[PDB]
Amino acid sequence: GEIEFIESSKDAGFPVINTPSKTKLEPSVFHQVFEGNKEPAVLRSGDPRLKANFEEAIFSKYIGNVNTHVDEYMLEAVDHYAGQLATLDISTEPMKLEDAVYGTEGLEALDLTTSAGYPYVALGIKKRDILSKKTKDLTKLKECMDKYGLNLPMVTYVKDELRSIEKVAKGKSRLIEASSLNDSVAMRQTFGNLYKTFHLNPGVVTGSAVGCDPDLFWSKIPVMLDGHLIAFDYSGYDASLSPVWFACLKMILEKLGYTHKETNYIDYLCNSHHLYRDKHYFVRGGMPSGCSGTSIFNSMINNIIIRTLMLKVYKGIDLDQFRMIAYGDDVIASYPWPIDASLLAEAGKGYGLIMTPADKGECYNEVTWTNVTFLKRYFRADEQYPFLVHPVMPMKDIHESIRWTKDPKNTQDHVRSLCLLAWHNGEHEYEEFIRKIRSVPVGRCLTLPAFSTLRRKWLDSF
Repeated sequence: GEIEFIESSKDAGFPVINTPSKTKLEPSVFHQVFEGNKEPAVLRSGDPRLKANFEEAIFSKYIGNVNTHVDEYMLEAVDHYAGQLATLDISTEPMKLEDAVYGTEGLEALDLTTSAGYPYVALGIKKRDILSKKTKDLTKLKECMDKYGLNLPMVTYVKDELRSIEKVAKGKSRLIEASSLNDSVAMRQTFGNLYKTFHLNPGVVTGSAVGCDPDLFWSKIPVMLDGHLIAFDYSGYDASLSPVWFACLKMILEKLGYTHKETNYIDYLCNSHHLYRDKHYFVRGGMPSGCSGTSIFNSMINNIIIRTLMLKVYKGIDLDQFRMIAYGDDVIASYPWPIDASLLAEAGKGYGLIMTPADKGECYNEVTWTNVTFLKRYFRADEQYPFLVHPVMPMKDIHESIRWTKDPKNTQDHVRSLCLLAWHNGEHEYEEFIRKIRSVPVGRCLTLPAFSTLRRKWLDSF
């Protein structure tokens, strides 16, 4: 991805987008009880913790585009992956608008809490001023989409989240894009049925984990990932994507039945027009993280990429024996015979991708079911029910989350969430987590589930 042009918003008639000054993140009552190193991401240029230039840092993800045509390998990769998705029978028919907006099986209702994008953010208009959960009104919505139309710019926000010391100091805060409400609704109409099918079929046919429930899905991953494990990471996956990968995505959508006119919103995604605070800029390439189904589209492109890179390094590879599940940039995959992921990494560098060993590893050593992670969680079979696989979130990451809060009014929901992750670490680890929670008075006012209850409901859930 590449920023082709950047100007002051006022030169184009755009108002300044007023965007959060300080973080909503505050130390929680558990800040002193648990150990932790993460702090809220930098959101302001003057942050005293910055040891780098903030604006330069947040845009350094746009490392550029490799300008190439869709080559041999990409075509065979698009064909093979397409044929997998052919078996799902994804309807290319528009989703009817009340489904797309107010919810349906496989596609949650449009989030009424997030930004409405441009121009609503500039007019003081919130989503709850256009949409009502209880009335399911489409009257105002239709009026707005007719009024302001489509391909509106995107509002860029800095993501308010906990980050490491390294990333706070390098100012490498993450950027998410708010699509206009018009374009979110139009995109969920066009690809609603695709999002529904993917959400309802996580695994090795979709090559996608978007929407999965790890309490359930993780016992199925070892059954699907048959051979030797492949696993690695990206740096700045979303903004490293070159336009050629969107051409591949457009090709895969057309093989699925989408017309050229329906794939035009892949061009709205690839060549985007953004509003960040007082600046305004165009980007050629890169996935605008935060737009509609960017996670699904990232996952689809990642199926194209890995397949492409296998074809180019291992001529004679048999993609029919290849399995992979992707969540955006996060990949877990398998093949019957060993594969050198460092070779795949070098090849990806030729396509403008930054691939590293899995989990900040020093080298691309052998990935095992002991050390592999997915969605930051480890894999640990139950000792009593071996075919049952615990998703194990490390207690370090739970410790980091519990020390902060964006609203202490949700202390009960937040801590109970962490419990549902923490118990998979085992009963001794769990009761220590509970013990230290109850060493603060709030901890004793909370309804925390018991270990036996968690494990029972888990075993029963199957």
